[PDB]
Amino acid sequence: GSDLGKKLLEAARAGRDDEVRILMANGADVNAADVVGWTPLHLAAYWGHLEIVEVLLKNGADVNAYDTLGSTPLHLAAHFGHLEIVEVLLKNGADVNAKDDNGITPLHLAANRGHLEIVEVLLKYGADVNAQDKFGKTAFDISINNGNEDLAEILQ
Amino acid sequence: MPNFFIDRPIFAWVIAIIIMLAGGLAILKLPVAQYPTIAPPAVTISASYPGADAKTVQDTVTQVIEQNMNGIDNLMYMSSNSDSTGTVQITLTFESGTDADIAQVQVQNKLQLAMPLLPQEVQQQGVSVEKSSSSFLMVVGVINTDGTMTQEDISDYVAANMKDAISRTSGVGDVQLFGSQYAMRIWMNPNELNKFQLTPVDVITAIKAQNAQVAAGQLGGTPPVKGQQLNASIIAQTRLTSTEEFGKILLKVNQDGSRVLLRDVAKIELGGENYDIIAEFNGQPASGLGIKLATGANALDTAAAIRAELAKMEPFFPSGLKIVYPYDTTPFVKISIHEVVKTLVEAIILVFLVMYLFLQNFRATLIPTIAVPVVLLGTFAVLAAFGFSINTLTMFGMVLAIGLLVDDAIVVVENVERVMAEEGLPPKEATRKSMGQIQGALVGIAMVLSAVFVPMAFFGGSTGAIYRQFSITIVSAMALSVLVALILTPALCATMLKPIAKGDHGEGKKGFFGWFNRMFEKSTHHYTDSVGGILRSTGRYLVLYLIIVVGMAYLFVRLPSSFLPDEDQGVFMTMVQLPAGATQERTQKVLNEVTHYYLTKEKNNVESVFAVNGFGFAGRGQNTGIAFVSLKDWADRPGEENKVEAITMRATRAFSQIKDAMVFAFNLPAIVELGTATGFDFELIDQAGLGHEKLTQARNQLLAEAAKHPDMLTSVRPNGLEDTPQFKIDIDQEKAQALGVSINDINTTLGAAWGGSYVNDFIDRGRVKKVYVMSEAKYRMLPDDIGDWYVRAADGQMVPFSAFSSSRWEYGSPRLERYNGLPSMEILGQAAPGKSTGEAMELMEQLASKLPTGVGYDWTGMSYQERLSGNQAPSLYAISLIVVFLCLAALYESWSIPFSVMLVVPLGVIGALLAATFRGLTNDVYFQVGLLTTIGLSAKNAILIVEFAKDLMDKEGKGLIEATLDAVRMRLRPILMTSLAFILGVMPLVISTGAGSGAQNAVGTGVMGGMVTATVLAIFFVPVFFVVVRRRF
Amino acid sequence: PGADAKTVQDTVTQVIEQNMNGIDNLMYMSSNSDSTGTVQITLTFESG
Ligand SMILES: CCCCCCCCCCCCO[C@@H]1O[C@H](CO)[C@@H](O[C@H]2O[C@H](CO)[C@@H](O)[C@H](O)[C@H]2O)[C@H](O)[C@H]1O
Ligand SMILES: CCCCCCCCCCCCO[C@@H]1O[C@H](CO)[C@@H](O[C@H]2O[C@H](CO)[C@@H](O)[C@H](O)[C@H]2O)[C@H](O)[C@H]1O
Ligand SMILES: CCCCCCCCCCCCO[C@@H]1O[C@H](CO)[C@@H](O[C@H]2O[C@H](CO)[C@@H](O)[C@H](O)[C@H]2O)[C@H](O)[C@H]1O
Ligand SMILES: CCCCCCCCCCCCO[C@H]1O[C@H](CO)[C@@H](O[C@H]2O[C@H](CO)[C@@H](O)[C@H](O)[C@H]2O)[C@H](O)[C@H]1O
Ligand SMILES: CN(C)c1ccc(O)c2c1C[C@H]1C[C@H]3[C@H](N(C)C)C(O)=C(C(N)=O)C(=O)[C@@]3(O)C(O)=C1C2=O
Ligand SMILES: CCCCCCCCCCCCCC
Ligand SMILES: CCCCCCCCCCCC
Ligand SMILES: CCCCCCCCCCCC
Ligand SMILES: CCCCCCCCCC
Ligand SMILES: CCCCCCCCCC
Ligand SMILES: CCCCCCCCCC
Ligand SMILES: CCCCCC
Ligand SMILES: CCCCCC
Repeated sequence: GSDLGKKLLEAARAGRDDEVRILMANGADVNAADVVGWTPLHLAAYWGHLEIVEVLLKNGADVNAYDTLGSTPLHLAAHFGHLEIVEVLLKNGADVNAKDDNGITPLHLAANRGHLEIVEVLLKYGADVNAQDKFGKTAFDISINNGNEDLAEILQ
Repeated sequence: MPNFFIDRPIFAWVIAIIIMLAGGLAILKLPVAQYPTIAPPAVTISASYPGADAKTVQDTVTQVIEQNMNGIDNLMYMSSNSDSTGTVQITLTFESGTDADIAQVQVQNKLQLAMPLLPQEVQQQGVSVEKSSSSFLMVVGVINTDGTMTQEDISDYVAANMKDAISRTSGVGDVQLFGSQYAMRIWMNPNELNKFQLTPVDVITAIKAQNAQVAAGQLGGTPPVKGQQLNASIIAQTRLTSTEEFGKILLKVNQDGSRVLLRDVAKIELGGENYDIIAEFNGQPASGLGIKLATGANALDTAAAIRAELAKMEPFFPSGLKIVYPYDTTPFVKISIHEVVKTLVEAIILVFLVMYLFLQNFRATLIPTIAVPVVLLGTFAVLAAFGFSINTLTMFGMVLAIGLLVDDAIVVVENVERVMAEEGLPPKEATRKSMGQIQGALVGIAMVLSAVFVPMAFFGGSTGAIYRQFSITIVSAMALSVLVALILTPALCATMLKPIAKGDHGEGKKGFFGWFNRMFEKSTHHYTDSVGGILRSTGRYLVLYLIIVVGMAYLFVRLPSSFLPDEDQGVFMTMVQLPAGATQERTQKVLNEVTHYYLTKEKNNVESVFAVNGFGFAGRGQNTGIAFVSLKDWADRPGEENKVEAITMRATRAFSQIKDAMVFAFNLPAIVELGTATGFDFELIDQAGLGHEKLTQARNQLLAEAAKHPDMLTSVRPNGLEDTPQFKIDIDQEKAQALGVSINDINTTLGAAWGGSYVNDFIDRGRVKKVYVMSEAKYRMLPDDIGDWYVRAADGQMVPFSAFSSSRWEYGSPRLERYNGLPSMEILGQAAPGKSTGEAMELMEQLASKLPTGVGYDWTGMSYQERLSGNQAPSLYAISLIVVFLCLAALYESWSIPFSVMLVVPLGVIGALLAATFRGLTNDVYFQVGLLTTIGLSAKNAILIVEFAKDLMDKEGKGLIEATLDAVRMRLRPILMTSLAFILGVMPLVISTGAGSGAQNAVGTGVMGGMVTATVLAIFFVPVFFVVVRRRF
Repeated sequence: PGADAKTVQDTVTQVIEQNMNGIDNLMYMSSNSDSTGTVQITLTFESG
């Protein structure tokens, strides 16, 4: 690991746009990762820092980086309702059908939290509506179990 | 009264003897401690929930307890931390003056009624309610130097063989073990468990059945069959007592008839209850006892009694076991006492030298030598009656009073001598005439000084409790001093002084004294000539006086304030903070490097490093630690460079280089509770169920804005911990139900294995101890280990954890805080240089007003009092000023004359500020109390000048200038005598280095500076004050 | 209930007594643990 890498992981998480800016100019490792395998892009996607997500991607971040449990930044963005980040990630080649170690996809996570607009975006980019997690569940199964009728309609 | 006792010297001696016996008795029985109680009473509720994360603790323990803290009297505020070590502490702080025992019992009683609402495992651990205190009398470390004992072994030895006898030792009020007694540790192995289709649930069940106390009854119990010959108790199953017995616990009998024992699925050993702290002393495994002084105990006797108890345990120590004393306040306190006693004695010898120098006969010299000790002794008696202790504060109160006591003795004796020489009157009649000149003034002075000192006893909170120590000590001494001046010294002058022929001023003596006398009479004429010229030209002196007043205000406003000076207490701390998520092993490597630095680079100064891995002040965990450094005795650390501040500075500089860690050293505060005079303690509060993340965002928003005002705010920072990655595991209920696996087996398998579980108690050599089950370390380290744990389904199949669970990383808080029952985040900071804390606080409030909807704030600790009892001073000195004026008006029977005395105030204050400013000191409590004593003494000088002049005008029809010149002529000698003796006597304090020199310098410098200017200026200015005031009115 | 004197003493009496330290004005403490499982600890304080 590198010192600039650590500083970038922290700045990305905290949403310090300007520090990120400077770190990018100085070549701070965009592919740095902490112990759980989170990159600056994972952090930015989780905490919802849109501008940093965009800067990171412009500076060669791996859009499809996965943590030690197989989760990608798209998983995080989708799960926590960050719509515009979701759209940017997808625009930049994020795998819409990425499965983590549990067979869980970004669609499962968005459905689980009832993020309707994010669900629609994912379907628009080719998300597999019939993907099953390790328990054989689909997004539709989640919607009915949660009793989310609007979401259930969409996934029909 | 003086006349009364002039004719009754024996009655005066009897009063003196009674005072001395009372004082002697008081000195024998007075408690002794470094500091009296000062912080408001606080009660802490502590609970543990093995394996619980911060949110689990908060939401099943902390909130429930907080919700029940009602109907308790005199609560100021309540605060809590719930943390991922599975620990909660709730602290309730009460109004000053609250009975701490009643506060604690009310708290404990509300808790008792909340216990049934807490989780079973928390009820099983127990919830402690204790009086909160931060001061230790001492810390006894116990180490093993031959490598035969772990810290767990040591802690158990200490608990079983040392702690109780220390607890029973005279004077000790409380003892904390740095570790635990042994627990029986069952370390489970998932592979063996699965091999035999068993789970931690089965282990727990077998232990509860096979390690238990079972009630039976009696043979021949009542009511019996008549004719019964025997009655005896039946003893059935009793608790296990050994690792061997635990290993033999039967878990299962196989079909082939072979047996599965606990030792076949687990390693069994005596071990610690907890493994969060690793303690080392110079690199060796360590335990220890933290000892507190009992209420009203004598610190010096208690320390000696502890050492005596330790000495007789020594013969029974296992090999390699050794006692060390990394912290003991007692040697320091001993030095303070010797230093104060030494100061008082030298002061008395100085008075003797000055009295003889000016008066040149041993009889006059005898009088203060008797009077002063009588006053000091009597003061102890009064302190005793007030329930005070001999402590740092009360002892320095006595030396700050020295000038006042010495002055009373000198004033009374010197005036009799003057009268005899000037009139030829015999000692008795001279003493009568003399006392007639000063007795009224002496009483007026007593009232004036009471008006100056008593108000300081009325400040609130912690600072008030400090001022109060000085105020009551000085007022008591001052009151006894005037009593003695009116009762004893006049008796002594009348009976011990010899006659002086009228006109004899010793000018015709030989050698040194004739010369001194002729010289001093000449100087007195120079002085009066000079005052005469001054009084022909008062205008320019009014201008000079204003210059002084302005310079005072200027100096005063630029002098930074503090509370109490740091000391080289022979120990200091170094903090070790690694990044969040760092492991115990990483922290240990940094501590080892820290310890290695001190024993190597500070080899000549450092006796020991006590390294505590896993302990922090504002949060615990594997990524935090402290290295407590003990130095060699001051005597072997000659030089400013081998004292704490210097070592500290060098240490922090050397560590500025440590890679991924924040490491630094610092001195201890004199009294921890006062924080910084300059610092503030702010609480951000979730007022609307916003939740942790939004509170965090608002906190960050606040911190960013603070950082844009470096001109007002510095080091504005959170006191707590940042969120960290945590491993979220979801149990799939449907799959569990489909497989026939109960949630209860799932959850105890997980918690018992990965978090540990307190099962029940056993008896280890006659002492009851805990039994814990938990996975062996290597099967609970990583996510992949989860799937190695199996649960048994209803149908007998073993199902891996991975079959019914899923997991993901997320962030969460390792430490959740609450304030008055609501989620909160504490923020510390200080006023920027040259800025008041009030100003800094006002800005923080301004910034706080712009935060998101639903976010509030409050002030706590030192700031709570500020927002309160910091609104009192100028109200108290306004009262003081008014009472002083009124007393003076009564003394002089004039509404105007009192001004001529009050004008004296700045004269001493300017010199104190100059000296403090020049030595780079601060405006602290010692400086402040000294200002009062300096002002007190200059006021007294002026009161007597003015009294004499006025009397000359009233009684002998003398002109204004004539009377003023004669009065100032008469007061010159006694004023000089007192100033000389006091200035010399306080000089050692000024240049003092070494132990306690911080406090000594603080009281000495201000006093010496103030006395210089008060003396030099007053003898020229008070005649000006008197003349201009009289002319004006 | 049901415990012998020594069991009661080891599990109850000593546990309580080892916490009866640093109480104000305590003159002496006495206790007994008996075969009925009963414990009584009496603390006697300075007059006044
Ligand atoms: C030889 C005798 C010596 C004389 C000794 C006498 C000292 C007595 C001490 C008086 C008590 C001081 O503390 C007490 O504090 C409060 C405020 O906090 C004061 O109250 C004052 O402060 C507040 C705030 O500025 C004002 O709103 C209020 O109108 C004002 O009167 C009390 O008037 C005062 O009495
Ligand atoms: C231990 C304590 C003291 C140690 C030593 C102290 C010495 C310090 C010197 C300060 C004394 C003041 O000095 C005094 O000033 C006045 C003027 O204001 C002089 O008086 C003379 O000058 C003024 C004006 O120029 C005239 O109005 C006046 O009529 C004249 O006689 C005095 O002759 C002088 O003695
Ligand atoms: C004949 C009457 C004579 C009256 C003379 C009185 C003045 C001498 C007393 C010494 C104190 C000097 O300074 C005064 O005291 C306080 C002590 O808390 C100092 O220190 C502090 O005071 C208050 C009290 O908590 C704080 O809120 C404040 O932040 C701080 O400055 C202040 O700087 C000043 O208010
Ligand atoms: C074993 C003996 C008991 C030990 C008592 C424990 C005291 C508790 C202090 C915990 C404080 C946490 O860390 C903190 O240490 C200090 C408070 O003392 C501060 O240190 C402050 O106090 C000092 C001692 O008078 C100074 O010389 C520093 O200039 C001042 O900054 C540090 O800026 C801060 O980082
Ligand atoms: C805090 N302190 C001065 C020390 C110093 C050296 C030590 O060796 C230790 C401590 C704290 C004590 C607290 C005790 C406490 N109890 C008194 C047993 C306690 O509640 C815990 C705990 N984690 O719950 C310990 O870590 C603890 O068992 C422990 O292992 C300690 C310990 O090992
Ligand atoms: C132990 C206290 C000392 C007692 C002092 C006794 C001295 C008494 C002398 C009294 C004679 C006074 C002149 C008549
Ligand atoms: C005859 C003159 C009497 C002088 C009395 C002095 C004491 C008065 C002090 C009053 C303080 C209230
Ligand atoms: C606070 C007191 C100020 C009062 C001063 C008035 C003096 C009046 C004296 C009149 C002299 C005859
Ligand atoms: C008149 C002064 C008498 C002092 C009384 C001392 C009481 C001490 C109680 C042990
Ligand atoms: C100020 C006088 C206090 C002296 C008492 C010291 C007690 C010594 C016992 C160790
Ligand atoms: C607070 C008391 C003030 C009294 C002043 C009286 C002045 C009298 C002037 C004639
Ligand atoms: C004249 C009063 C005598 C003093 C008694 C203490
Ligand atoms: C004669 C009055 C005595 C007052 C003592 C302070």
